[PDB]
Amino acid sequence: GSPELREKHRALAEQVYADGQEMLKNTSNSPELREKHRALAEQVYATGQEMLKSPELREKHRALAEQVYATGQEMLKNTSNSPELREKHRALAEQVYATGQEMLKN
Ligand code: MH0
Ligand code: MH0
Repeated sequence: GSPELREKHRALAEQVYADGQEMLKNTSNSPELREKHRALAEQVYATGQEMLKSPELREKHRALAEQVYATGQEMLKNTSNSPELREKHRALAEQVYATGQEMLKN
């Protein structure tokens, strides 16, 4: 319905992915790297929601995104996030990327 919105969502999601990768390498990350990830993620969530304003694929994406976001908020309370936590995060995050891309096919 909005191509510009779709692409904005896309570009932001790519930046979320790049930062998370960077962070995945490092054993502790500056509060500045962490916060860019988080603020980027908030804009992905917001643009996606704006897009709602296959239905079953959208529903699965949205549900998945929600769980990744909530997972991430737990991680914000931690100075240090174990690779155990970081694994559940990446796993789930991969599913969000996949389903959103599966939508591109159309
Ligand atoms: C429920 C609203 C919603 C939320 C929340 C949401 C959250 C997220 N998304 Fe994402 N996403 C939403 C709705 C969409 C739609 C509707 C589409 C397909 C747009 C279209 O016009 O076909 C989409 N997302 C598409 C995508 C695509 C593919 C875009 C492309 O290559 O053109 C990616 C990578 C993506 N998402 C990632 C993410 C990530 C990461 C999050 C984590 C916050
Ligand atoms: C596998 C790479 C990777 C990807 C992709 C990724 C994608 C996403 N993320 Fe997110 N994320 C990744 C790796 C991390 C790490 C490693 C950390 C913890 C940083 C640290 O130093 O403890 C993290 N993400 C941390 C977070 C945090 C908390 C920020 C903080 O602790 O300061 C949030 C809110 C978050 N994520 C959300 C999201 C969302 C939403 C997506 C989109 C699905």
